[PDB]
Formats: sequence, C-alpha cells, structure tokens
Amino acid sequence: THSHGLFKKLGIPGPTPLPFLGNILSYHKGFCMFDMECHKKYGKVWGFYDGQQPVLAITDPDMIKTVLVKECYSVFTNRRPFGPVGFMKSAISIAEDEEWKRLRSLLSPTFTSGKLKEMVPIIAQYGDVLVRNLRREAETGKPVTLKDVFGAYSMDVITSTSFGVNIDSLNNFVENTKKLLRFDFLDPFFLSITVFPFLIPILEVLNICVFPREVTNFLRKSVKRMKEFLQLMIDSHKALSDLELVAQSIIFIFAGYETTSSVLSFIMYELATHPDVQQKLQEEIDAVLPNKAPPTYDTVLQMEYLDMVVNETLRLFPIAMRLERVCKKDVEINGMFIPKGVVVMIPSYALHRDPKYWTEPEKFLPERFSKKNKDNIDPYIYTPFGSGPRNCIGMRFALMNMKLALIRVLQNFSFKPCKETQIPLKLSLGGLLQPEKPVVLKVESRD
Amino acid sequence: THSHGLFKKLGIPGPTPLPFLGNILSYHKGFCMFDMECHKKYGKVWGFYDGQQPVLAITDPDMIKTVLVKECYSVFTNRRPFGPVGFMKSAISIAEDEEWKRLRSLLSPTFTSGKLKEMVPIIAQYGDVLVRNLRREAETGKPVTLKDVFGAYSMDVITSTSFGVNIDSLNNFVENTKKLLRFDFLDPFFLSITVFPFLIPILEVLNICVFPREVTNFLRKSVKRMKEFLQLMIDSHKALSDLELVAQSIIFIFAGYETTSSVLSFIMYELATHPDVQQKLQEEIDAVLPNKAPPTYDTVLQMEYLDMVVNETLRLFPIAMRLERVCKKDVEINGMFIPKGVVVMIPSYALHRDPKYWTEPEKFLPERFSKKNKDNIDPYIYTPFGSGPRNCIGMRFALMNMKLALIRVLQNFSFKPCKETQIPLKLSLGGLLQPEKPVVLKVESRD
Ligand code: HEM
Ligand code: HEM
Repeated sequence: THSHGLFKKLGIPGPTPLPFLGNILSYHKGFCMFDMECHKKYGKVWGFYDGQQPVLAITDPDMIKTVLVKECYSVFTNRRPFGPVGFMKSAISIAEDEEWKRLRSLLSPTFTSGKLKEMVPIIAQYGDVLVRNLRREAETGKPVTLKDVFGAYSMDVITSTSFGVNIDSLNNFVENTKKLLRFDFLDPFFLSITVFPFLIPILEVLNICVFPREVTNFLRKSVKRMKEFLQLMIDSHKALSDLELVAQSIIFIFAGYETTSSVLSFIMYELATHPDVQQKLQEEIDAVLPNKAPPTYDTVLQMEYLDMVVNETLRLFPIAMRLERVCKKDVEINGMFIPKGVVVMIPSYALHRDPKYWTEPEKFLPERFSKKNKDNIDPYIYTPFGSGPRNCIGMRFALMNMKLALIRVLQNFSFKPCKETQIPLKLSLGGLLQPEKPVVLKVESRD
Repeated sequence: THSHGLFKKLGIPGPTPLPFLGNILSYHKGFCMFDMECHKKYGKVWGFYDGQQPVLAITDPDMIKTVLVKECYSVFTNRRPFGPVGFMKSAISIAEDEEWKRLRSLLSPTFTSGKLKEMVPIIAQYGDVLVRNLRREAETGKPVTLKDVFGAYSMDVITSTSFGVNIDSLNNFVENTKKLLRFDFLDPFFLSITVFPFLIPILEVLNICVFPREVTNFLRKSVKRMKEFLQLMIDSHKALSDLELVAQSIIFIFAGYETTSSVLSFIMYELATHPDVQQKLQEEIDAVLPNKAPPTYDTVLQMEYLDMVVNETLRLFPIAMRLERVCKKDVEINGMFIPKGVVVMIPSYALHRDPKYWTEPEKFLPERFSKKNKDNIDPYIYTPFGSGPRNCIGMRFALMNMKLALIRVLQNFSFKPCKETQIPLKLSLGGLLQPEKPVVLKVESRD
C-alpha cells in the first residue's frame, strides 16, 4: 500500500488514504459529493486513491482541453480498465489504442446527419406509441412512474434503429433485453473489485462477468438469426468479427436505454417543478409545430428554448458524472508533471455546479444557455458529452431522440407534481446518477 | 480454455493441447527436446500453448531476421512477461517499449570497447586468483567441481567491474551474493505460474517474488553505503532512480554469474573429452603469449582458434535456449499472419543442432567456425547472443571475460576426464541449461 505516496512527492494535495482501501470510504456520501468537497477544499487540482490506483482530478479549462483534445492520441487515449468484462473488451467504449481507433472509424459513419435524418421517421412512430401508453395511465387518475414509460420508449427506439426489430415493450426479446438489461445494485461488487483489482484475472479465467452469460448468448443467436446500424457492420481498416459485432450492439443498447430514459426523467422533474418553463416550452412547440404537427429533423433543430431546457438539465445531471483518461506515458501538461499510469479524471458534476462559473448552481435556470449568455460558457467546464476524439459518438442521436420524445409528450400532456413526488429531488449514493426515489408525476391531457 | 483454437484456424500445425495445461506436459522430456521434436515433426513453423498463452515457433532465417531486426521497434519490442517480479520490472531485460529504450540508451555506453578495454587489468587479477585456487585442488590429487571455481571467479569479476568491491569468494557480501544468488529448483513454482498466470497479480500485491526480499535489501543498503559501471548510473533521456539503480545491478550479477560460469564449464568438458583440441588451443595461446605472458585486450582478439572453441561450444549449449518476442499488433511477416498477443519464439537450441544447417550436429567440431567455413553460417540460425536492437548487451564483455579465464587456466593446467566424469554429458530437464550431474574433471599442472 505505497502508491499512496505519489501525490505527496508530487506536491499535489488530497485526502489522506487508508491502507488497502485508499479513499473509497469517502464514497459513502456519494461519488459526486466527494468530488465537490475535494474541489472546495483543495482548489484547482487534487489526487486520491481508489484502492491502490492513483486518480488525479483537474479543473482547469486549459488543462482539460489538453487532456481531452491535444494529447488524446499520444498520451490520454484510453479509459480506466475496470472489472471483469469478458468479450466486452472488444466494445468501442472499452477498446484501447489502435483497436479503438479502428472501431471509432468503422462506427462513425453510423451517426452522421444523413443516417440520423433517416432515423427520424422510425423513432417518431414510437413517440406516438409513448403518447398512447401515457394516456392509459393519465386517464387512470394516479401518478405515473416516468422511468417505466421512458424505459420502454428508449428500448423500443434503440432496438429498431440498431437492428430492425419493432416491439412494444410496455405491453409485453423484450424479456431478455429489459429485465436482463437492469442493474440490480452492482455497487458492492464494484466496490470489492476496486479494493481487490488483483482478483479480476481470476474472474476472467472463470468466465465470470458483470453481464449474465445468457443475455449475450440470446443476442449472439438473435443476431445470427438476423441474416437473410446493424447493416453497416455487416456490409463491410479491418472487417468486423461476428463476436465483435455483438459487443458494439450491447454498448449501444445500454447507452440507448439508461442514458436516454434517465435524462428524460430528470427533464420532466424540472418541468413539473417549474411550470412557467413547461408552459414556455409548450408555446415554442405549438408555434413551431402548429396543431400538433409531427416533429421532423429540421423542426427539432429550430426549437431554441427546447435546446436550452435539455442543456440546463444536462448541467445539473451529467449522467456520466466523470470523464477519465489513463496516462500512457510521463508527460508535462500545462506546467504539471503527470506520471505514467495515473488515471486523470475530470469531475463534470462538480464543475457543472461550481460557484466559480455558474450563478446559483443549484437553481434550474434555462436562461444560462440563451443565445446571449451561451457565449460565456466554457466548453471545457460544461462537458455533458465529453470532448475530443473520444467524446460521445451518439451525442446527436441522443439529443435528437430525447427532443423527439419531449415534443410529442409535451404536445399532448402537462406534468404536475403529485403528492408522492419527492421535492427537492435527492440523488442516489450509488455508482449511477439516478434519483433516490423514482420520479412520479401527475400527467394531465391537454385535449 | 479456448485460445487453444488459434493455431488451427491459422492453418499452423502443432501438438494438440490439453485443457488448462496446454502443452506443458510435453516439457517432461525438457524444453529443448520438445523444440527439436516439434521441428522434426512439423517442419518450418509450429505453435503450442504454455497453459493458455499461444507460442509460435519460427525457423526461417528471413523471418527470424524480420522479427529480431526489421520489426523490433514497431511490433516485436518486448519479451514475455513472466511470474512475480516486483521492483525487478524496472530491469532492462524486463522493461518494455519506451522504458526499455531509455535504459538501453543509458546502459549502452557501459559496454563500449573503451570501457571493456579498461576492465581487462581489473578482471585479469581474478584470473590469477582463479589459477591459485585451481592448484590447491589440483595438488589435492582428486577431481575438481568446475562450477564452484568458475562460480567464484564469475562473482569476483562481476562484483568489481559493476561496482568496485574486491572479494575472494572461494575463500570466504559474498554470503549474500552467492548462496542468496542460487536457484534452488524454482521449476515447480515456474510450472504452476505458467498454469496459473492469473495468480501473478495476487503474488505481486502480497509482495511475494522469485527473489528473497532481503538480498535486495542488502544490495539496496550496500549501494547506499557506496556513495562518498556503478559510476555511469550515478554521474547522470531521464535520470535513473536509486531503486532502478539496484534493478540493473541484480540483472548484471545474475548475468555475470550464471552465464559465464555455465559456459566455461561446458567448454572445459569439451576440451577434456577432446584432448587434441585442448592441445591445439594451448599451442595457440603459447604462441601468441610466449612464456605465460599475461593476456591483454588486443591479445585475446588475436587468438582465432580460441574464438572457434567458444563459438562451437555456444552452438551446442546456447544457455538462453530460446529467443522470445511478444507480438504488439496484428502483422504479416514474410507472408504469414501473426495475431496480436502471440509470443513469437526462436528455438536457438534446436536450430543450433538442425541437421539441415550442420554436419553431424551432435559432434564437437571447432572447424565449423574457421575462417573458411564461417562464411556459410547463417547469422540467424546461429544466434547464441540473439540479434537486433534487443540482443545481449554484454556480449563482448562475456566473450572477453570467458576468454581471459580460459587463457590463464590453459596456460597453467591441463584437464582430463576423471572416473567421476559423466560421458556423454546429459542435460538437466529443468528450465536452465545445465548438466544433469555437475562437471568434474582431473586437473594437472603443466609446470
Ligand atoms: C443523454 C444521453 C448521453 C449522454 C449525456 C452521453 C454522454 C457521454 C459521455 C460524457 C461520454 C464520455 C466522453 C468522454 O469521455 O470524453 C460518452 C461516451 C460514449 N457514448 Fe454517450 N452519452 C449519451 C448517449 C449515448 C447514446 C444514445 C449512444 C449510442 C447509441 C452513446 C454512445 C457512446 C459511446 C460509444 C461512447 C464511447 C466513445 C468512445 O469510446 O470512443 N451515448 N457519452
Ligand atoms: C556466455 C555469456 C552470455 C550469453 C550466451 C548471453 C546471451 C544472451 C541472449 C541470447 C540474450 C537475448 C537476446 C535476444 O533476445 O535477442 C541476452 C540478453 C541480455 N544479456 Fe546476455 N548473455 C551472456 C552474458 C551476459 C552478460 C555477462 C551480461 C551483463 C553483464 C548480459 C546482459 C544481457 C542483457 C542486459 C540482456 C537484455 C538486453 C535487452 O533486453 O535489451 N549478458 N543475452
């Protein structure tokens, strides 16, 4: 337990680590609370230890720009290798160095504006399915669990756009990609792996992994039954393998399900707790789409206030919480020596709520992102989708998918806080950015 | 246990591996016997599995040249990472990629002809100490264990040339660098690590290592007591650390002790079992050094037949047995696809005894390396010191040290087979190239 002396010899402050555990006991208050308190106590830069792994947090916009953009291909190319992943090591978000660069090139044409434009009529059909299912619980007279309806919509969207299967999940493959697509408190296992990272090779050789070794076997034979986004990988650097075909699919499914449904639930909580914003957004939607006109590609991009609501919600709730890069070699960025093997981390949650760049950070104020004030927002302090060559590849898809769902939802319904609604919203202290109690709101039809 | 299908899908022949073990059970006959039988059975190229690690053996001189010389910096830069090494990971023979390239640059000036020329008067003193200790067992009238006297000479030489300490080991620091410098059958532990390579991180975090955690602490404080080759590392890419200072020293000690003493014992066995070669060599020594003149730098290089004896012995007994390189990326060398992660291996022992390049390989014939026939010897079939940028850095030092010992020894003594001498010499079946029974020979003074 002697890596614990690296930050003191470097002159970098931080919390004093305990033997074996490091600083992981400070995660009791939550990973995000630990980042904000370290930022207030140590200032610009600090370091801590996840067990024996040294992590260096940076808050300077120029230094964040160097890590994520300038020295990406050379120094900060890969993310932190985490617990037993098995064949998921071939996934793009997991691949490293040249194997990632190949997959990034093979999958970048999937998310072009031309491909995204052809997905609008497909995912607009499920927006109508979402509105239909939203009424049978709106006419029910009792509050709605938003994560359930948004979860079924996110799965219906990602299943048809990635492959081509069209299922109504809320009324029902789905049983293997919904229940078998949930995260039943892997927090204790993630903590033990962090404390015992040397046990990872043992779990790998035993073929033990975070995912169940069936869901993949289901998707493995499902993709094999589909032969006669999934098109681009088959039509074809280096040709993609069949097992690597499934790896990228699973990443897109988890990305399309959890991220899209979680942020949509955070948005509706802010619209219900701020009705004047909800009305102003419905007025912009009604003015751009008169008489409940169906949303289109060019239409969604015209709604300026809709973009401000999504941006402000992504400020308060950056579902990735952190950006991380592994230091491949000894470097000196912006006047600071970074030794090899240190996980450089950018605390997005803490930076999005820093009282240095934001007026009243705890307030939900869409006016920060208006055409006037948006110029004063540093793109390396507000990083909801990351930045640089390894940023979110599905940023435009996620923005388009969420906005299409928000428009169709707000065209027909209004959302008010129910008696069961937790106000203020408290965040879970686990490894995922999600509310403590599930978001429930009263839904009322507008017509 | 499914890496076992890589060579069959590549079209590469080889022995069928067992689950978990791979082909390690074929090591019962010895690592070198396994290489020769695979070469006779599969021809040019074959593959096997050390547990789950795929190893690809190559015998083509053009392909060996590409692996060791052409694509060293790009593809085949590092050797196979083996069991728990601890702080010895900073050693030059263990370092990888840019950390090795730095150490190779910092330690190459140590072995220049200018430095080697200044070491001759130092190591010639121990040649006289070796002759003195060789008489008290020659006048004893009973055979001599060559590994003991050559072991003390090799340690006395490497201790003074690396640092500056001058000790008579055979008559006595030495207790910590002799007994604590021996290999007490680590073969079962090496086998279990090969079968359980996933247990290596467990031994590392427990600070368990192949070396005793005292010998290093002795050398760590001994080097610290020496402050007031060791000069070049202190006088100073990047400056060398104090803990990395000890790592390179331990590698030089094990290299100077085992390799020098083992080959010298193999040479004297061939000179005793071939007296006409021993006489012819003594005649060349007497003609170049009249009246037992002390050997010098330029003198040793003039003895052509002495170079032929050392070369031929290094053919039959290449103490490294194999050269290995880890494939850093997917490549296609000389018309063959090499997947990433495969350990490319060059079987030096089998190639040195191949009936395709050598007439009567089992025969000790120094005439193969005469000025006439040496031109027909492919430098990539006869690779006693390796080749390319990562060849033996102490080649000229080892050649000079052994020849200086051979000259002073043959100037005074003659060596004959004793009743206890094992004829023919059989090799141990462990991981080291050493005789089955220790080499004992009758020593007689010439004056
Ligand atoms: C609100 C929705 C989303 C948010 C806020 C989000 C955010 C992020 C962030 C912060 C990163 C890390 C960037 C970095 O480290 O610099 C990332 C990476 C990534 N995201 Fe997203 N994401 C969202 C939705 C999606 C969707 C829908 C997909 C795919 C269908 C997706 C695919 C990916 C991939 C593949 C990566 C890794 C890229 C690489 O390693 O090269 N994301 N995302
Ligand atoms: C008869 C004596 C010796 C023989 C036959 C021998 C042979 C070899 C061989 C075959 C290699 C591997 C080359 C390759 O993989 O291409 C090697 C590497 C090496 N040898 Fe020797 N060696 C001897 C003595 C020594 C001595 C006396 C020293 C130092 C004092 C030494 C230092 C090294 C080092 C440092 C390496 C690794 C170089 C690197 O990784 O860059 N060797 N030797």
